[PDB]
Amino acid sequence: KPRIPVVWIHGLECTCCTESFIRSAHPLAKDVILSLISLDYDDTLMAAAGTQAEEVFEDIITQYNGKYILAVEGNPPLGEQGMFCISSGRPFIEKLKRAAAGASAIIAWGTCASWGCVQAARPNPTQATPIDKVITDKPIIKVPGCPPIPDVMSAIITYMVTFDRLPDVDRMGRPLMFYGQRIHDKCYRRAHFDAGEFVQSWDDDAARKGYCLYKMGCKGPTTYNACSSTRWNDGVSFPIQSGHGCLGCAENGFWDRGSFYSRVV
Amino acid sequence: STQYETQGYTINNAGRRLVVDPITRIEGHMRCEVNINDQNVITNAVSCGTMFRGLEIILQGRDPRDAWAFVERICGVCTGVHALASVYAIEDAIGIKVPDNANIIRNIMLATLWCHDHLVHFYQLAGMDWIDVLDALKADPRKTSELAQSLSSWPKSSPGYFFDVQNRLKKFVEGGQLGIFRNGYWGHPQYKLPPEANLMGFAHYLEALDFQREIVKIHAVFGGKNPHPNWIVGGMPCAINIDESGAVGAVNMERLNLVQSIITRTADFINNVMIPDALAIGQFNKPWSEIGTGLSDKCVLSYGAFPDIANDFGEKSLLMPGGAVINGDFNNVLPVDLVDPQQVQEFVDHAWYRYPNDQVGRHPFDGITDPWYNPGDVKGSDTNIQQLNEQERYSWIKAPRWRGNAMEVGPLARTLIAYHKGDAATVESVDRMMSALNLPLSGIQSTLGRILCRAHEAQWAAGKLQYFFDKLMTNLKNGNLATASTEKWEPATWPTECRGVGFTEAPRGALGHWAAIRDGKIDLYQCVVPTTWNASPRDPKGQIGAYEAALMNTKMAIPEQPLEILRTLHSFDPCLACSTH
Ligand code: SF4
Ligand code: FCO
Ligand code: F3S
Ligand SMILES: [Cl-]
Ligand SMILES: [Cl-]
Ligand SMILES: [Cl-]
Ligand SMILES: [Mg+2]
Ligand code: NI
Repeated sequence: KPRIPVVWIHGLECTCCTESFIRSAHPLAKDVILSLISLDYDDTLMAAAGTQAEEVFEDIITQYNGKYILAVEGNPPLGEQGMFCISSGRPFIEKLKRAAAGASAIIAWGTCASWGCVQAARPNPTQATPIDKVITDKPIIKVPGCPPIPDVMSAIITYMVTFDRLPDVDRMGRPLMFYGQRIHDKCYRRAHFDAGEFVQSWDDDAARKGYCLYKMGCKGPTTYNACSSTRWNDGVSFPIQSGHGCLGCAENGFWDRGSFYSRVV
Repeated sequence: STQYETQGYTINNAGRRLVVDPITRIEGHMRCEVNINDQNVITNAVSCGTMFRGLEIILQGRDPRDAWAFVERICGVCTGVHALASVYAIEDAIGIKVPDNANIIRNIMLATLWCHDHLVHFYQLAGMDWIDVLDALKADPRKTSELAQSLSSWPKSSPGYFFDVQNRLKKFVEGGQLGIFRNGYWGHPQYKLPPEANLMGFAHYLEALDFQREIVKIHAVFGGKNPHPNWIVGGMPCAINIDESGAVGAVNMERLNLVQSIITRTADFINNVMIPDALAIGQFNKPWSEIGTGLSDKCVLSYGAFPDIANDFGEKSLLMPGGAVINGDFNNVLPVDLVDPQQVQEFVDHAWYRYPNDQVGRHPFDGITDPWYNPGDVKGSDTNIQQLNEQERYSWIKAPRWRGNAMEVGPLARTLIAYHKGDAATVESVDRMMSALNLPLSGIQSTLGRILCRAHEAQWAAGKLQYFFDKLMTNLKNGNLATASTEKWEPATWPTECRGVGFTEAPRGALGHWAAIRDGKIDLYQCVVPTTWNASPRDPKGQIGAYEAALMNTKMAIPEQPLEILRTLHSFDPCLACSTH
């Protein structure tokens, strides 16, 4: 009858991961929130602010100590004593550590929480640091992507609720179910790649026939995610299907792996 | 304590200090502090951005063609708008002209964002400031049906439906697991809707949470994915093929059919759910037409947006008007020039940044982003801010000014600019809306007005989606399929040194990206973003920004429960990751 408590916190972020979550088609995010979990704290969506929000945070982590899931969006900055991200007048990292201490497991949503993402790209002005480099004594499931696929986020949630267990993960902590294979291992343009049939400049005859984007800098060959199979926004598209090469956005440090338009090495 | 005069306000930090940190139901991290007098009226307001990432620093040395992807991640709520500003800026610097279809598709991307972002803001972000969710449990389902049916033709209005929604809420709350409703402001005297209106609003909150996911399928078709679609310098990567072999690998008739279906459904939802709800909030909350005016009767700013003539950013092309009003002189809408060093300038004397001289403002081509966390004496410590020191540096947000004036940006600002430039559709819409509420025009310059204007804009944008889609189809019927210009794709074709400005109207207001290119790489990249304007800290003259001004003079019923503060702040739709970047 009771639903599993979830605390969802936010560090340095753009909020793309919360936005992706609410795009879920099946289950609807509405149904996740009403029926599947108890989303007990979440800055972006919650009624309470300020002292009332602090009261909720403290109440949930105390009452459900050892029993809630901590979802983390964004990441802590280590620069300026952590004050590049301030929450209730104090470094965000303090709230991260408090929330992590009582969690049964942690979900690191997105490339921010998993790896660092854009704020960690050169020269990383704030010393933005992924969660697993700060929290070292808790199960952390990395769900990378900028943001991850909406229906992947919800499928991971439903798996944990339904099966009452964490998903099996690769050596980097990513769920095997969705991150076990590369974009290029399931890309519908592979026929063209293998035939040497490539887009050479935007909107050329090749582009208009859906040829491979390798020479346009596609990072599909080095990127693990579900975009070429599950696709995006209720199966409507994915980056390559709409004509742009994969940026590599699910991979650690993808921002600093050379120009998006330079070919994979 | 001190007291000084600015912009018709008396800024007085005597009296009780209240802190709201975190501000929730916004994007990102914000802190607000106020002082209240013995009458529980705000006499001082302090706006603080509590995050920074440093995109302007990270962009240095990047390939200009890659820039859009980095700056898109300034914000996942206004997702796409920074990519658009970026491709505009780089194209302006290099001297690139995009094909008509690329421009039309970009306008579709922006209009899609306006619809999506405004819808989610109304329900998921601001909605619970106006709708008492718990009070919905005391509604009569039949009376709720009667109310809904009196306001709209929307089909979903049966008593059984409202009973089902109410029962779901009842079961949700019954075990004590209130989730997002925990420790809310329910029962506050400023909640004025009757129970039936609360149930109707809550049902619509849920409908909107479901429906918003569909709108962004337009971004998925043209841009691959949402959040964070893809773009290119030179146009768009979504090559079109209607009637040739391999159309399966391109934007084809089936893909365009999907887009059309989403446009129709989006307009239907906005016009028949959001619009009547906004008007209803207005009807039950008329006193809020006189609260939170702030700078909206003094200084407002729009750059303008939606160039309908490809590569023409002038007044005859932009469908959303640009202009500035200062000193309450709405009879004289002034032209805005983003290259003019005496116009847009940013100050940091009250922000956590270093300038060689913090008493002067820097135009973004002269911009500096050198972070300097220096809060001074904050009644705690550097890592424990109990009270910001607003006499010195108190925010990660820079302070933009226009010709030295503090400005408000966003839907209300745009509406006022369009109205006073004499845009016929805007004049008709605004006059009709204020007539329906039996309020004078001045009632729009308020917290309630911000909300009404935003809903109006969602309706406008949904209409423009159809207009742009039809323009696209017209070109395709004439055999004009081009989506990218690549003449100047290669760095060897670029000027050795050049600079450009890209500008638009994001959901929250006037957006500019200023870019300087040297030797094939970004030498400087400076952003001034709508919430940077609105959430601005003070300048060397002590002039206050839009949020601080809007909060001034506000009565609070219950000081410890900041509902009035949240109402006014949320009415601006704060995006803090945007403001600080
Ligand atoms: S488009 Fe990218 S992922 Fe697909 S086959 Fe070509 S290189 Fe591989
Ligand atoms: N809308 C929006 Fe985001 C902000 N402020 C941008 O630009
Ligand atoms: S850019 Fe990201 S969204 Fe998928 S196709 Fe590549 S991992
Ligand atoms: Cl492995
Ligand atoms: Cl990374
Ligand atoms: Cl130039
Ligand atoms: Mg800036
Ligand atoms: Ni934003």
